[PDB]
Amino acid sequence: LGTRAKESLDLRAHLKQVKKEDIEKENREVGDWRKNIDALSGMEGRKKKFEG
Amino acid sequence: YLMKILTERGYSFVTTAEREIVRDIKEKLCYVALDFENEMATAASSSSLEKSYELPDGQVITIGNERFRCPETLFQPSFIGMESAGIHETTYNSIMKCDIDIRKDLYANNVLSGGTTMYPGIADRMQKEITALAPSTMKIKIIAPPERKYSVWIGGSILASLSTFQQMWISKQEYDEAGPSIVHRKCF
Repeated sequence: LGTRAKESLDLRAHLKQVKKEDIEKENREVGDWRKNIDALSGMEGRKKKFEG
Repeated sequence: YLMKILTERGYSFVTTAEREIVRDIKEKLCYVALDFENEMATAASSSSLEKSYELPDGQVITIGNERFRCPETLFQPSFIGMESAGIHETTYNSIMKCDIDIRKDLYANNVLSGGTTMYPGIADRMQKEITALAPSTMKIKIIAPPERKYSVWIGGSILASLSTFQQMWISKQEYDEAGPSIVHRKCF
């Protein structure tokens, strides 16, 4: 019984390690943008839209 | 219609030359009422609306509630016997024929142009009407630039000044090859 429990736990732990290795590996892909605002109180362009 | 309702006070303009005088009266005096019934009730009790105007020969005239009844025809074309709905409801119908996903943008970017949209107080009446018709969540905004009258021509100048547009003209040799029916073709 102890041997069976040990082998089952070993297999489960090995699978969990294989998963968790890549789980911790590339977890920085969550870096994205937040798109805050600044009120753009300094835009003083001219009316020359020809490019559309 | 203004020339026809002025006859209710005694002023008769008939000649095709006097149509110009009635046009000047319309331009200088008429305005669009924010709420029609309240204005009709107010003009019938007080006299704060009666504005006078001097004809090309003297004999000043006084326009009463003809001021906001002339341009009201835009929102109730039943006045001149036309069946259709006003300019406040044909815009909403034109929007509702569009697809369901671009209605918010059209609601937010309603543009006015042309000469007749220069009546003082139309950009508020139209917004009130559309807000009454439209769903309560959408924001209704009416763009009314001060250079409304020449808006079409300014846009025409901008379009003619573009480099990308320079090859869309109907060149004369093309007309010589296909006749006047070239305009309906690719060169629209």
